[PDB]
Amino acid sequence: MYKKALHSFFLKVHPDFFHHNRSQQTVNESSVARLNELLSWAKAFKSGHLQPPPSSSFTLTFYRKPDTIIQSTFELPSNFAPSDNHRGTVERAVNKFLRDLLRRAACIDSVTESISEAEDATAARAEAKPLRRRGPKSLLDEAVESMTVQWSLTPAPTLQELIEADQILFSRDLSPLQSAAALSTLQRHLGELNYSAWESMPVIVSNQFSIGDLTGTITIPWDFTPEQFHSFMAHNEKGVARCREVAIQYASTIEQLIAELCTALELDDILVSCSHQDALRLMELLHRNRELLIQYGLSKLTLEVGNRHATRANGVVIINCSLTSEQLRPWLKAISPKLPLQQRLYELSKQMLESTLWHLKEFRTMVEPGGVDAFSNDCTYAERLQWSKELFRIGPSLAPWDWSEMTFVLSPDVDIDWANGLLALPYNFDGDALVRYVEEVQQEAKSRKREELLAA
Amino acid sequence: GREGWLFGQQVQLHYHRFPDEQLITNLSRWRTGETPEVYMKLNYKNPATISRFLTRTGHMYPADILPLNPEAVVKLRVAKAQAIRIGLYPRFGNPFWFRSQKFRPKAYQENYDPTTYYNWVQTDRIRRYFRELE
Amino acid sequence: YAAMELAAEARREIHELWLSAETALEREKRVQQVAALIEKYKLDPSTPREADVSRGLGDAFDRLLLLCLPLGKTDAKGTDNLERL
Amino acid sequence: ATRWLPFVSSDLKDYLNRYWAVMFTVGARPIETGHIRHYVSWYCTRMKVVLLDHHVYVEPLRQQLQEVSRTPELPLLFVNKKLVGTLRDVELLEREKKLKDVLHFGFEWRVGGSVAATNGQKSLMGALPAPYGDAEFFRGRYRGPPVARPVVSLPTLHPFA
Amino acid sequence: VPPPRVLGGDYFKTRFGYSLVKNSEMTQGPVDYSQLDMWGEMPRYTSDMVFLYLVSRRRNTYAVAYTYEGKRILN
Amino acid sequence: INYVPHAQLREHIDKELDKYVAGKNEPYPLNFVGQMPFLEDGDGNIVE
Amino acid sequence: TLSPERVALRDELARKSRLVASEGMRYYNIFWVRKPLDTMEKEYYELKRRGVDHGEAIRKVLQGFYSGLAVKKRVAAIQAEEAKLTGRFITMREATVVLGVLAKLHKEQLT
Amino acid sequence: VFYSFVLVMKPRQRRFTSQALREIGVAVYSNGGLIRSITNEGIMRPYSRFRDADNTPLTYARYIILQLDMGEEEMGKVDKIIREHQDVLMALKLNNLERPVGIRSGNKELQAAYFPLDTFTRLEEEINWSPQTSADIYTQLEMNWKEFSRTRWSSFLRN
Amino acid sequence: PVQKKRQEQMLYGVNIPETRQMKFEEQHPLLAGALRKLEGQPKGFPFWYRKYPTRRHAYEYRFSIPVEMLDGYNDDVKKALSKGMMSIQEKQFAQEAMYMERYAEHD
Amino acid sequence: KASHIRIANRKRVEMFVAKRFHLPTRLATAAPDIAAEWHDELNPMHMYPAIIGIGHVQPVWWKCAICSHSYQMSVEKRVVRGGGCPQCVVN
Ligand SMILES: [Zn+2]
Repeated sequence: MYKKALHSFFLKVHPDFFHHNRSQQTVNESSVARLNELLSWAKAFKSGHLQPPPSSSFTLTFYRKPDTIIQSTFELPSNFAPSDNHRGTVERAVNKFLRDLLRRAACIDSVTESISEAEDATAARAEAKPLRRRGPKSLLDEAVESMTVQWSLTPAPTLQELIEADQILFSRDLSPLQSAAALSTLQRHLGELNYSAWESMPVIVSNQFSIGDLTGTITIPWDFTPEQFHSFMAHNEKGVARCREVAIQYASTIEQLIAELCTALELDDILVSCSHQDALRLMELLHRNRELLIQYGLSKLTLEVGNRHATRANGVVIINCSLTSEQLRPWLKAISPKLPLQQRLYELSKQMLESTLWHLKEFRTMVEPGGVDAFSNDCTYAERLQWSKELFRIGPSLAPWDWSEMTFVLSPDVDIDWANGLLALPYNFDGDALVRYVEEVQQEAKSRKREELLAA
Repeated sequence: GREGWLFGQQVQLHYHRFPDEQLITNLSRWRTGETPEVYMKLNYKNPATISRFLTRTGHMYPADILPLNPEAVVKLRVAKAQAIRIGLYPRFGNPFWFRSQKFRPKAYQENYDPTTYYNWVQTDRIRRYFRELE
Repeated sequence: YAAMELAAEARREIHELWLSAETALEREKRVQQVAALIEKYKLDPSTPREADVSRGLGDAFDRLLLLCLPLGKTDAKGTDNLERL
Repeated sequence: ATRWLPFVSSDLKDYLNRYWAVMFTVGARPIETGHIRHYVSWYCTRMKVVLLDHHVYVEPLRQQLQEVSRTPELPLLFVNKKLVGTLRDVELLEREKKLKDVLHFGFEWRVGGSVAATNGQKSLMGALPAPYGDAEFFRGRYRGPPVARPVVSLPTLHPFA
Repeated sequence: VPPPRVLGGDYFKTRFGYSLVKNSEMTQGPVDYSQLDMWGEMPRYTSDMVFLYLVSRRRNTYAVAYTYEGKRILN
Repeated sequence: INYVPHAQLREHIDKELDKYVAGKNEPYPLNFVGQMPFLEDGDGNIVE
Repeated sequence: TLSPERVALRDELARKSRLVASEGMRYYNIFWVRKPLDTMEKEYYELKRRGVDHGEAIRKVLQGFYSGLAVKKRVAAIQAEEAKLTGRFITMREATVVLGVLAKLHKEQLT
Repeated sequence: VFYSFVLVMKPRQRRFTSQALREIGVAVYSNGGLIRSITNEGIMRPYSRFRDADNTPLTYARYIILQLDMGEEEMGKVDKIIREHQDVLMALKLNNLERPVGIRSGNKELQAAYFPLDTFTRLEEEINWSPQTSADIYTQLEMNWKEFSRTRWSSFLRN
Repeated sequence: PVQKKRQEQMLYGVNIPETRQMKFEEQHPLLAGALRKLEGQPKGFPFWYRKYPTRRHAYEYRFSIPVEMLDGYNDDVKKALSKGMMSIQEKQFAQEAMYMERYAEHD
Repeated sequence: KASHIRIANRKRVEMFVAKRFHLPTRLATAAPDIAAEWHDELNPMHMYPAIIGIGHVQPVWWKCAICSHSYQMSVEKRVVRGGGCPQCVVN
């Protein structure tokens, strides 16, 4: 019935569709949440569970995309009180508010509007003189169901996943104990206050408290009070939105430049280690000097940016952040002759990386160990590939035993820690010898059980 | 020293079963919304897949012990016959057997126990990482 | 990036054109007015890439197809208009 | 009327709905399965044993069994879609003579009091409520026959029995 | 009970009689994909293993010994 | 479906026989059984 | 539960998102994964209300998903890079690992 | 009719192998048929050693997979050619291509509920999957994947 | 089953239900459904369908494929679909179709 | 239920008719001297003296041992009727 109208209304005024205008979005999510709890406790009140109405009267405003504000007011009757006598009029009030929203959004037909108005008028007339009767969804049920199932705001992320996502930072000047307490007492017990606009940037905790900090970040004072934080955000909400914005354009500006650069030089990636501010200067320099790079033959090579002019044996060229326009021409003429060598090494490195990952994956699938760590130790790619090949060779001979507890790792020396579930081997290790040792262990366990049973 | 390495490497607390398991779990959780392609591989080209349903000897298990979809059984049998014909599967024997089993003991046990259902290397990695950090 | 907004603008222009040609008495004005859009938005099949607004014309495509129909007389090679769409 | 097909299902509930008494086991616990088979066959009740080692849907069925039984214990018995438990619970029911009924009719007597501990025929001597209590403050109360106890362990006949 | 802990390569060699580290010629830079053995899961019979077969019967018993290559050593 | 015309048959046969020979830059493919086969220097002689 | 058409496109989207993720992107450490997927399916719903050739519609939403993931990756890179450059604060995870590893080293040196 | 063959050929010189395959293809073409594809499958070691026509066991054999379209009579002609060939130690013929295995025997209701054209149109690699092939590869092919795979080797690349 | 087989031989889409997935798709999607979703030349409505009410009105090609459906494909594909590649079962059906054409009083 | 045997490991035939006719009448068996001349260069690979057998009416290539001439003749003419090399009979 009203499924189409609610679908259109949400498709129009959902916050997810307004990412260009963060102000419109930051009004929309709030209005949507308000409507959500309003309809939720309206349904609860109808089913029973009489409760006082949060914000018994209020106006909600939504923004639209003509590719346009709609404000509607809920004005619960003056004589409202939680009881059966009032149990009927609140439904008609919420239906009036919903019809006003729908009509103003222009996503409901006039005939359906009249249908709902006649429904409410009939209910009001029935209230006086009782009747008897011995189902299709109404506006309230349709709205709550559509909001819940498909048009629902994404739930706020949790603290356990946030700490792992590295969204939270802290100044080391705070002691470990004088840092853990604020998290413990302000996130486990104080996660409810969090506002939707706040989960979009990293949060650092330090002694001070401001918005002047790393790109797209906010700061938090030690043992901050929640209402003090609310006052801060109400005081300079412009600052946090602006910092998020400037951060996202700072990132996206790097992105396009990287993209058309990689396409123009038929290379894959631009990696950065030095400041991205200087990375942008180098990006602009190569932006205006593209064709010169093709002339020199720089192509089909992922480019790495560091602090010292150099080139890694993996084929990446590590470039300095501090460069000028005239001094690069000597640099290009200097590194021109070895460019083909770097390119061939790059291709060989990709081939060996693919082979190593394939072998590690095969060993994981057939000898599932619960963990393999080949890329932690700084060895040569040839050594890592050789170690992966040896593990893959062992493979089935090692299969008959469960290694869900042990973790295979690459080491400069062998260690076999059965208690802590570690198994570290050098790239030069005999798979035959390792199978020998595990078979020795199995034989010892078997003989031990036989001897114990015979003694018993 | 090297400076790209510090910005490349990231510190991990605990190892993963495989590095993308958390992403896969979250993707599956969203796909289910909460808050078999083996008939394609059961053929003469997949010795491991056909061996996944055979005994230690290369023959058939009892129907009660290893019951199957009848189409799966037919495909298994024809694939085994064709592979043995070509010589891609031993005419007697069953490699991939241990590889296919699932209730495997531990290296220091003799039977599978239903109840089962900071390493120095990474410490040194962290030490060298921080040493380069300054 | 501009192709998306251009498809939206073409859709809106077809919306307003459907109203403009709601009392299209003279056949000539309608046929040439609809023909103009073909070249202005380069709807010819020679533009298979994203530049084509046809793939983005989800529903206004049918209205544009229907708009150029009445070709009773004085075709001036009118049928090619229908044939391109 | 139709060809014979071995039954398989990824849902523990399908097994419960289909088979009266169903036991899930593994090949690594032969003795426990043998004991439960001994008890069930002694009470002459049709029972289906399913080995999970080669069963497809092994992980689904295993997690479902673990969540329904609140323990990883592969040898598990089910009657009337309920859990009787592992060999220890089966032995307990055999001890207090409730296993006959849990198998045949599918319910455990909740009467209270043990029937195994008996000197002769089963009667109610010592069941009536005691006025004022104080069953302990009659120091000269009847204490029963002189139960004897072993001095040493008398080594077990077999490591299994 | 998990078995004991072993940490040194030289200690492993001295304790077990066979070095774990290959410690051989470096054949590095090989092909990027390797072929498996026909019987991967089977035990690794090295060159110097004498395979003796003991066949029993009701009245008799035979014993022969073969080289790793299938050559009979003794009648 | 990329059929092999009779004219292109010998060329395709030779180019396909040259698939696992030896001394090659791009990686060798896995055969239909997913097992890398032996390489042959040329004329079908196994070396490695 | 879910409605069958919704679960169908959600399944195809989940597979495609997995492929753009830990596959070629190699972005195992993604954060707040729910928002991108939901905004993409909502955008698909808009494109289907309009009528956008489901194949083309899914291509478009997937490309938008890729762009969002890339910008997220690089903003995370910005914060990590500048936080490491400034030695005053680093992050929480390394604090946990250091405060654990120092205790483990203390125990070892005690042994 | 869509037919497929797996040939196990003794690893002779390249010229001899090419001569054998050329003769087979010439038989196919002179018998009014088409070869959908030919694929050298490398030289492998079968678990059971086939004896040459000289009754010598051969440890190594080259594998060739042929996919072709031929009528039944001339398919039989070329089939006998292949079987009686000198080099072919074995020739496995796939009859299961137009109709998937198991429905002729599986279930009566489903015997006439399949579309032969679905399997006829696609190649043998798409009916019988290798261990390496999985629907992820088909999803990757359906994706453009050019701007998706470009960032794959960065984390390992820098370290 | 006999009647199902011969009904399938006679009629074209008798297998396909209104849901557009015959029984084999439901259990084996990876075989029946097309693996590659190709954007090539999606053909339009067949305006020539009046000519072939049943499979026996087109028996000179494999799978009773009318020639109007083969307009754009390659000569190798047409040869693969020619009579010479026809199977024995479909050849027998073509023999039946000749006499149906000769002696049938209505479609 | 009929039992077959593969002649020269290539041609599967019924065991009865094989033991009675095929085996004793193979070209490399009945007339090895004639099998010697078999032209292994100009003569298709799927035909060789271990299979074709005497009585083959189709002509095949023969390499002469005396004048090293390659001539085309039928196996039945060569073995049964006593065929010979045209150049040799000319000489
Ligand atoms: Zn002569």
